[PDB]
Amino acid sequence: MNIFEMLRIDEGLRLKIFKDTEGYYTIGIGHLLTKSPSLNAAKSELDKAIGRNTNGVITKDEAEKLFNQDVDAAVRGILRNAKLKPVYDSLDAVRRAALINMVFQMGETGVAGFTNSLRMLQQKRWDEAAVNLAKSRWYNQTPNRAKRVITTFRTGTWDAYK
Repeated sequence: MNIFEMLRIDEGLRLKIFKDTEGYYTIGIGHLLTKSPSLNAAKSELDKAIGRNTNGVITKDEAEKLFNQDVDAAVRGILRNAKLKPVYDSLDAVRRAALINMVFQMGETGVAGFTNSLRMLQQKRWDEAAVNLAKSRWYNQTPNRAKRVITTFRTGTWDAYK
């Protein structure tokens, strides 16, 4: 198991524009296009992202390309954030992936806001961090995915993804 396989499990793959769990236009492996209600706006973002006139449909190879960029962007976001980087540096590789997963889903600024959870992770109080993380809109709106990510922080294993 690795962060790419983990996020493939959590995000799935669809090659046509659809709406994500929040109602936002999305494509590929959880690539958010826009928060705009306008499908036309979403299609324009897609065309810009891919570099061709797509009319809402991409190939698997194109999906995987956006995905590579998005995972890269999540790590880059963590390493450039003064709140996330110390926590990331303090973690083992498995828990690092859990943090990348959260940032992929909610963005750098969102995760950076989890001030008390981040401190517990930094302190390596895994059960306590896990309890704190579940007290969130994140957990309530996507509880099965949040449970997998939280279990990964709690245990430092891939048990929730096997």
